[PDB]
Parts: sequence; structure tokens; C-alpha cells
Amino acid sequence: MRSSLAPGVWFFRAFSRDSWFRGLILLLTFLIYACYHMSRKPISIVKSRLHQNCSEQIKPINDTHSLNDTMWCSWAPFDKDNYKELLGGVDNAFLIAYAIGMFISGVFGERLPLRYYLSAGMLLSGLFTSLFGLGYFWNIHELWYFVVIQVCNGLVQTTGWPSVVTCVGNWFGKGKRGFIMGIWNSHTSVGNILGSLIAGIWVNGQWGLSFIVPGIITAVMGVITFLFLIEHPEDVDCAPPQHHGCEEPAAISFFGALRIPGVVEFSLCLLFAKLVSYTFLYWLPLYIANVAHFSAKEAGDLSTLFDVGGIIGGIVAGLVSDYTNGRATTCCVMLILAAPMMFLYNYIGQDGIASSIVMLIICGGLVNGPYALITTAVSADLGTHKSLKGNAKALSTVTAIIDGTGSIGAALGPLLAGLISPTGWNNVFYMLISADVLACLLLCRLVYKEILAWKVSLSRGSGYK
Amino acid sequence: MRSSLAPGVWFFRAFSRDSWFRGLILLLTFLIYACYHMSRKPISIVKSRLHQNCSEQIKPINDTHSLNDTMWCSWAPFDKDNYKELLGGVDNAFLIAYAIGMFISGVFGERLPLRYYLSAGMLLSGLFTSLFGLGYFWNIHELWYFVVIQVCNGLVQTTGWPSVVTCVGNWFGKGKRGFIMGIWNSHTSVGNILGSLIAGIWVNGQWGLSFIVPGIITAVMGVITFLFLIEHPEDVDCAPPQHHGCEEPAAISFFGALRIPGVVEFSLCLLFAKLVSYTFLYWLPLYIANVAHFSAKEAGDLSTLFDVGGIIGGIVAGLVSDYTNGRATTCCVMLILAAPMMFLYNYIGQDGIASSIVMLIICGGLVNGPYALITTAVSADLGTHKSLKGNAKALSTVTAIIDGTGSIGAALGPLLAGLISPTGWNNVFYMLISADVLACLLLCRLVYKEILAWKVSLSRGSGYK
Repeated sequence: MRSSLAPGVWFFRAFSRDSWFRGLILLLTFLIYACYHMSRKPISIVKSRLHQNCSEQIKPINDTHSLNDTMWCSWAPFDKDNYKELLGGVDNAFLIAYAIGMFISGVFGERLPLRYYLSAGMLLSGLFTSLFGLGYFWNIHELWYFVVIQVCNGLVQTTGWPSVVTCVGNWFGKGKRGFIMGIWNSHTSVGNILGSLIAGIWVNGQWGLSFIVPGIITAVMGVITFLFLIEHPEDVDCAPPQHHGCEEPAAISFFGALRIPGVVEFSLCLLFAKLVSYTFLYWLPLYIANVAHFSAKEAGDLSTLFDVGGIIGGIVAGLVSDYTNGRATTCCVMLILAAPMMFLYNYIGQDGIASSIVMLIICGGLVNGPYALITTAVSADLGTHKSLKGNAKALSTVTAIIDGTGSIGAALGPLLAGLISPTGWNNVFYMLISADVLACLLLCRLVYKEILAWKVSLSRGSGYK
Repeated sequence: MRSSLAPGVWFFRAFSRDSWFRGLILLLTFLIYACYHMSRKPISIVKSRLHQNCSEQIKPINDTHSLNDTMWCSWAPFDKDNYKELLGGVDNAFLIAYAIGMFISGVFGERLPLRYYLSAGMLLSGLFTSLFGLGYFWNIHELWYFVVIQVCNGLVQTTGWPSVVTCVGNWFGKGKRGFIMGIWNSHTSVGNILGSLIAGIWVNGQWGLSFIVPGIITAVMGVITFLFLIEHPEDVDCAPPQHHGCEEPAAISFFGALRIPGVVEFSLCLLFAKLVSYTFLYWLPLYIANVAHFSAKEAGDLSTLFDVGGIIGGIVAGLVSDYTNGRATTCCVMLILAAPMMFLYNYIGQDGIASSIVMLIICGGLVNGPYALITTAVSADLGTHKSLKGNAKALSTVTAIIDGTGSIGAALGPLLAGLISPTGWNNVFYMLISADVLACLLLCRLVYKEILAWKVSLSRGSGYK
């Protein structure tokens, strides 16, 4: 009667139909790739329980029998002195088989329909984590069952990341890409926290129901992504995106995607940054133990503040790389200006709580900014490069190459950290410094290119059409 | 690529724009009137705690001092022997002032803009329950504070029900009204359960935070109803409803709404059904105590199964009243066939658990079916009667009359149940039987009318235009 329109409906009216499905696809492929990081965690928490020093344990009525072993308490293929030398046998049977699958199970994303290929992966990840969980209810005590699962569970969870920036690549253009897909990259830090929290419930008590419940959540999300994944903007008659600058294009060959002018240098740079991010997080508890004399209940908060700094860095490196028309030169500067900050953290870390946090957030925002910006912005940019000439299709091969060359370094992390550990606890830091200096060396051709690319438009004095 | 549209989007495409805002307004005015039943409960749970027999209580170091009173344990204006005779002084200071407000604070719904009138009530209900809750944090121990709140809290929570079937009246026609607004009437049973569950948390411990949290939830919902309540279908240019069978109409007078041909008989029938529904629920624990010798932990489930039977009855009486073109003749039959079922429950109740539930669900579905169908179907029907001739507006005066004449009987429930209780515990049952026989007597004119209304169309042999 005597009212105009309520301000909520007058606010939601202004967003046109263009900006509604483009807001749908972010909210959908945010949960789709958050469930993978939810279902990847719980081998990290159950790493602590499966071996216990049960000379300090309640109920010694399980036949100690003149000081025998830890058979009655710990799990039986992880009971003896090789528990540290077999857990590494388990997890390396994932990180290897995930970095071989990423080069191949992105190539199938070029050919198959994308929605079926995504749902037939999210209905198998939640089956294979669950079949890892089916050891407690059947009392399986052989080591060979617990490694042929995490191999077959490492060919399935490939299918996320080549088929998540394939959906987002088909809708968005060269608008504010580094900012949208920088805010959007909060899933790799909102997945870890919910993984550590949900799998933290059933740790002690009975541990079989710490894997099966994320394996149910992932396969439940695997059919909401079956019922609602609109791939192309023309299938529901929206507007097609910008120019990223008849017959539908068929495919691309794998070797034909290597000749794109950025895909080699933007991958053997990124292998030397995931290795830095693993080396630092492996090094930091061994640093704060023997020097800082610091409470270990807050180091778990430190290893979360590092990824919160990563969230901040994934947007700070995005805005600047948008408004300066160059993205390799942002990553090179934020890698060069990172090593004095980590050297200063090594020199100044003697404070307990106060000066540590502010020196740790900055080190979190300078080695996970340029890890984000090369796998969420230029990976959706080199795939839409002008040299494809429109008569091809390559967005799930460039992403596949960049992420597989990323995860090979994550596989070679523990294969080197345990090699220089007995020869000193400080060689790790020098390997970190060498890898971070070498990281801003592969980009040198692209930095040399983009300096001239700036100076062309500068020396013309606003050169235009 | 090689996929058609996903079945979720192909399912949601078929519902046109007509059936989207009409699905919005149910989901909105379901929560709007669920929050009132959420914020009406917690005087029921704290009725038990404020008086305690603390001769059976831990910590007697609060100066018993040669067997003194219950001063140290119970609350101070509810400590002596008159605790039963003052709690009734509190709650009757609500149910009276709610049944005087309903005749007047629906009439303001005719004049004011509806969205502002609803939000200025839901931002005061959550203030007045909260100011009832501000006694624990200030240690208020006078009886007169705890009755001038529940009077002023009983003029505010009037504004729900005349302004909830005013929104739903403007959208829906004579379609499947008795079925939609019968499924929709599940809020008066989904509110009670969440009220008993949320207020059940902070009972013992500290009880001040059992009122303030529902008073925060209601005033938070009071602005979501500010931002999103589209009243008329023409304000967002939808289709106007059916014919319920220029200048916008101004108003109606209060005495002018009484001359509608149903509004008198459909209210002094309903006062004699809420009284039946209160008398039965007051009578049933006194029945199962002295005869059945039954566990009192399941009587709380019995008093919920009665309202679940009410949910079933509110739909079973709706379908039949739609497909027989007569609604008073459904209520009369379901009231006449109710008293033999309650008499049979009185004669057969000696079983412990087995035969009691099936005889209680039926008694739940025959005295809360015809309480729903007269306040959610014919109240949105007599207001849209043909005798208004289109040049008036009366939907928040017919609802006001029917619900106020309903709640006067709920006020006269406890004003009579405590009057025949000392003269026997079985006079309550005879008062129930007398009221239920008298309930199907006020409808007799309308039953006599609708029998002829059927026989006109019957004796013509498919008489039509």
C-alpha cells in the first residue's frame, strides 16, 4: 500500500542476469574444490596415533610380560622401530602417484564432457578414502593393503584441478581476473581447517570413523555437482565472455600445448616454490624447538597463520598484477624481496610471541602469493592465448602441466628433507635459500620481455591505435 | 560440449516466474511466524526451576539455621507456599493481554504499510522478552516487575497473525488453498519444539540466558523481514491472483466486518475448541498418573505426539474440504466423530505403551485439524468474500476477530481448570465433553446451509451456466 520496494529486493534487482550465473559458478566450484582439500587431510592427523610409546599409558593389563614391546597398544604394521620409516612409505605412495596422474588425467578433460568427468571423480575419491577407512572394521594388519589404496586414491583426486579452472575459464574474461580468482583461491585454506577439525573428532576413541565421514561428504557433494554444473555460457543462453584479449574447435595435442610462449618457464619456476613452501614449514618446528624454547601448543597456530598470510598474498599479488599489465614481474619482485625477510626472521626470532607473528605473516604472504598467482591467474591466461588462433581448445592441458610440475616438487620435498636432516638441522635452511634464489631465475626471460613491453608503451607517450 | 542440460537446471526451468515469488512468500512467512512460537515458549520451561524443594539439594552450607525455609535455593518472589498461586498470576498477565490486543492490533494492519508494521513488532517482541531476561543480571526480586513485562509483551506479539495471512492472502486464490495453507500450518508445531530445545539448554546453570537468546533471534529475523517482504504481486509486476471465486480500496469499519455471512459463527465455535484442546492436555497427566502408573519421561513425548497428530489433521481436513466444496461440514463431522474416540481412550488407556500411541494420534488429529482449518483457510476466505463487492479491504479484521475469539478461550482455560480441580479430578473430562458437544452446535446454521448448497447442484443433474 503505502510502501515502495524493500531495499533488499531493490539491491538484488540491479545485478543483471549476466552476473547471476557468474556468481553461481564461483559458489559451486568453490565447494567442489573445497571438498578435495577436506578429503585429503586425515592421513595427517592419524599419523600421530598409529604409533604410541605405551610405557606411559593407562591399563597395563594387556600382558606386558617382562617388558615387551608396544604390540598391545599401537597398530600392528606400525608398531616397531620402523614406524617413522614406514609412514613415509605410505604417504610417498600418494604424492608420487598424484604427480604422475596430473600430466595425464588433465588430458582426458579435453575430450570428455566435463560434468560427467567431474562427478565420476568425486564419486570415486569418497569411495577410496572410505576403503582406506575399512581397515578398522575388519582388523587389517598388512602393510601392502595400506599402500595400494593411497596409490589408487592418488589417481582419482587428480580430476579436480584441471576441471575446476576449466569451468571458471569458460565464463570470465580479462576483466578483474587476478582479483576474482585471487579471492576465489581461499579454498586451499578453508579446506585444510575443516579437514583438521572434522578429522580431529574421532582420533582417540575409534579412528575408523575419521576417514569414512569425509568419504561420505565428498561423494554427497559429487552428485550436487552432477545436478547443477552448467559448463558453457551458451547452454543456458547467457552472454559469452570477452575476447580474452562455425565449427566448434576439436582438441589440442599434448606436445602442441608446450609451444605456447609461457608454459615452460611458468612451470619449472613453480617447482622451485612449492619446494620452498614445504622446506620452510618442515624447518620451522625444528627452529623453534632448540632456540626459542617455545610452547608447542601455539606452533599449530603458527602453521595456520602462514596460510592466512597466503590468503592475503593471493589477493595482494593479484591487484598489483592486474593494474600493471604484467604478472611475471610481480612474482619475481615478491620472490626477491622474500629471502631478506626470512633471513631476518632467522636472525630475529628470539622473542616469544610478540614479534614472531608479524614476521611470520609477511613470510606467509610472499611465498604463497606467487604460488597462487601462477596456478590460478596465468594458468587461465596462457590457455586462452592469442597463438591458439581460436581454432583449438587448451585449458585443461596448460593447467595440467603447471600443476603436475608443481606437485613433482612436493613429491621431492620429503625425498630431500630426510636426506640432509642427519647431516645437520640447518642445511635445510640453506637449501631453502638456494631454491628461492633459483626460483627467481627461470622467470628472467619473461621479466626481460615485460620490461620492454612496458617501455614500448612508455616511450611512445601514450601510443594507441 | 557433449552434454545436454543437467537435470537440476532442467527441473528448475519449468517453474515459471509466477511460481517463484509464490514460493518465496511461503518460505518467508513460515520463518516469520515460527519465530513468534520460538519466543513464546521459555516461560514454560522456567516455570519448573523458580521454585525448588531444596531439602533434597546439594550444598547445605547456605545457613539452614534450624530448618528454615527454601529462601537460599529458590528465587525470592517465588519461594513461599504461594509459588503455585503466583506463577498463575504471571502467565495470566499474558494470556489476558494477548486476547484484548488481538481485536485491536489487527485493525491497525488495515491502515499502515504492512512491512513496517511487521518489523516494528518483531523488533519489540525480542526487546520485551529480553527485558524479562534482564532480571538475572540485576537481581530483581519484586513481583510487580515480572507482571508489567508480560502485559507489555502481550500487546507486541499480537502483530504476527493478522499480518501473516495478510501477506499470504494477497498472492493465492481459490486454488488448492486448504492444502497449501494446511501444509503451511506446520509452524505452530515446529516453533514449540525449537522453543523447548533452545530454552532447555540454559535452565540449570544460569537461567538468564534462556530468554535473551530467543529475544536476539527474533529481532534478528525482524530485519530480514524488513529487507525482503514484498507485499503486493503488482509491486514486482507479477500476476495478480484469481478472482477469489481505478481507485484502490480504502479500508473497512470494524462493525462493518461483522456483517460478513460467516464471521460470527466461525468464532464462537472456535472458542469452544481451543478450550477443548487446553482441557485435554491439562487432563492427560492427571489421567496417566493415578491409573496407568506410567513413566513420566514419556508423557513429554505424548504431549508432542498430540501436536504431530495436529499436523496430520491440518492437512487431512484440508484436502477433503477442498474436494467437497464445503468447509464447515468437514469441521462438524470431525468434531462429532471426536468424542467417541476420546471416550474410548478414557475406557481403554490401561495399556502401557502399545495401544496408547495409536489412540492418541487419532485424538490429536481430530481436535487440531478443525482448529487449523477455521483459522488458516476460512479466515482467508471470509475476508475475500463476494459481499465486499471489491470496493473495500478486509483481511486483517476477519483474521483479528477469529484469532481474538480463539484466544479468549485460551485465557478462560486456566481460569476454569483451577476452579473444578479441587472438587474432583474427573470433572475436567465432563467439561471437555460438554464443550465438544457445544462446539458442533454453533456451526449448525452453516451445515444446514451447505446441505442445501450440495443438493441444489445434485438435484439439477449437473446444473451449469
